[PDB]
Amino acid sequence: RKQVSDGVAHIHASFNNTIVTITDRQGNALGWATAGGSGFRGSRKSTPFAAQVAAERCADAVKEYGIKNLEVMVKGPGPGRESTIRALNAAGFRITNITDVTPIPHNGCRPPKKRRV
Amino acid sequence: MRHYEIVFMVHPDQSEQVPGMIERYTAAITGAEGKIHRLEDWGRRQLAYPINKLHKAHYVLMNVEAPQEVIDELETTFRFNDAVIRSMVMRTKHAVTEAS
Amino acid sequence: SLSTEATAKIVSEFGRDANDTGSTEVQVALLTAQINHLQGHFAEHKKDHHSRRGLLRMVSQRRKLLDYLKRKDVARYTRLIERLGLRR
Amino acid sequence: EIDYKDIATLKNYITESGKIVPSRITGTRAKYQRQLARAIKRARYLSLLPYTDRH
Amino acid sequence: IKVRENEPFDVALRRFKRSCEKAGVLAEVRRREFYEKPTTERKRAKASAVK
RNA sequence: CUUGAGUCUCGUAGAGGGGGGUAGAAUUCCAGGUGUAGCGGUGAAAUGCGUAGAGAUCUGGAGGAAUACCGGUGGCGAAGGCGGCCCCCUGGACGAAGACUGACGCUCAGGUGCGAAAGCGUGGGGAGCAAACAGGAUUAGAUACCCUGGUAGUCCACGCCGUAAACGAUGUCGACUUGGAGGUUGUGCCCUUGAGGCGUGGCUUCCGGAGCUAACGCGUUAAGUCGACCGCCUGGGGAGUAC
Ligand SMILES: [Mg+2]
Ligand SMILES: [Mg+2]
Ligand SMILES: [Mg+2]
Ligand SMILES: [Mg+2]
Ligand SMILES: [Mg+2]
Repeated sequence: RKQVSDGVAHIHASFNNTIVTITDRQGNALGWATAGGSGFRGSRKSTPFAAQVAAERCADAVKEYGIKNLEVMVKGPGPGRESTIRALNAAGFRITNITDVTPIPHNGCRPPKKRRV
Repeated sequence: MRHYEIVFMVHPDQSEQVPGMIERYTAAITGAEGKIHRLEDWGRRQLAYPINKLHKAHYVLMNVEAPQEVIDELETTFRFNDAVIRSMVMRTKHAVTEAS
Repeated sequence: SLSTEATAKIVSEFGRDANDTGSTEVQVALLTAQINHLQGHFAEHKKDHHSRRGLLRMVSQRRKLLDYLKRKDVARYTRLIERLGLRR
Repeated sequence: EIDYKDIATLKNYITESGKIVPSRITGTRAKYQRQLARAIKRARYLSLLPYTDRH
Repeated sequence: IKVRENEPFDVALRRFKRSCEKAGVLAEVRRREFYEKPTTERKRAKASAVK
């Protein structure tokens, strides 16, 4: 509705869910879409496919924003982390620079115990 | 007295002070019978990471030979001089000269 | 450890002559140095236990050294003590 | 091979993530690797080298 | 990691990503540390590396 | 007397110790911009957090703890233990040529001191994790494992406590006893014409012969062959309990 012609694509590929938020280079959320919020839940929403079917739905918003091309901001493991890209890259959206913003602490915080079964 | 390779980078829009700072330092050092075996000046050089913004600073070298007593009086001056930013200083390792 | 200057210096002062560091009397004095000096370093910090080891070690060595002198020459022994203000 | 100023030589023992390369991948002596690796560190603290590919 | 390609051919080149970061430095920290496991479990790798 | 031990000169490497700085990565929190209906979590869930606008995203800021990579069969230390970088104060180990003292040594009941973590005192600090505790789920039950929170504590200063599978489950010091492979650091030599090669010291992994062993296994870093000194064992339970 403002025609930005281009922005950036954020992907929060978590181990349980994946979400894609397209925003102008400034960092202002233009349009977002999440796997879970796309029907399938639990086991199904945490699959690679889920990210794709969900991601494509994000473009269904940030596209009518004049957007032509965009970058890639991937962080965290889990599926879709790679899938999400192809969706956009193939959704006509001209790609450009793929970057892995995945955080990596040089040893600072102590992770939680948990997981013990 | 021992050697001390000191490299202090100063704020970009403060280059005019660079000469003043240097001249002042060398003075005190020499005054206490210090020996300067080198003195570089990487000038306004690009910065790797944005050390507190301004990805551009002004470096300089020393590698003098003054008594720990004086360098100490200096090690603090850097901290109390907004003009200058990150400051480092190694030991002797045998009077280094030229090159670099 | 010890200042090169003060080291050699303190040697000539007790050496049986010159350039004889191994000399008995010499060892004591030379040792008493870092001993009487470390006091400061130790007075401060205090929790520098690991460094204490070196002190305690060299400390006991002085004894084991003086006892010898007193055993193989009561003369020099009774002397050195004086110039170093040792023995309580 | 042992000096933060030599930002050139160090770029040889640093991947894209800024992290230094293992002594194996380089096949260099461990003795040299130590004094060397340390240079990268001190250099990184003078904005003469990147901590990572990001910042 | 950073990656920019010239000419639209669509190639991820995800190499530079997993060629260092990604998992490992992540999957390792995903859950509680080791504290003890490193000085042992981790040092038992040679028990396999030696042969 | 000089080979034991030690002193000196000169170098050698080091997460060895005390103190003070200091950088970057991330976490959480606060403020605001953008944006909208989810997020989070699991085996599923649910509690929980979201329209009072979360999550995601960007900007600024607050703070605490820990230092990815290098890093290893690695290094240092009496033991415990000790990893970013910088300086200051400081101990020990090693080789080299020699110069020197001249058996000044080894061991050691009692004694002295050092002692992981948890815990205790006083006063600080507190992000993350987390006994307790609180919900939610699982189950026949589930005072647990799993999920959502979360206090002590963890961090700090000085003091106390002295325990651990405080383990090599292997006391210390010295001497001899076939080998092979490799790591670590010192030193002598070689068209050094090379990192290349040869030696020769300290340390350290792996395989292993003789011999030792009940066997497993140990094996010049012995648990082999001997010597000096010390500690301890004398069936299992009761019991490292009572007094
Ligand atoms: Mg819990
Ligand atoms: Mg404690
Ligand atoms: Mg307490
Ligand atoms: Mg050792
Ligand atoms: Mg064997």
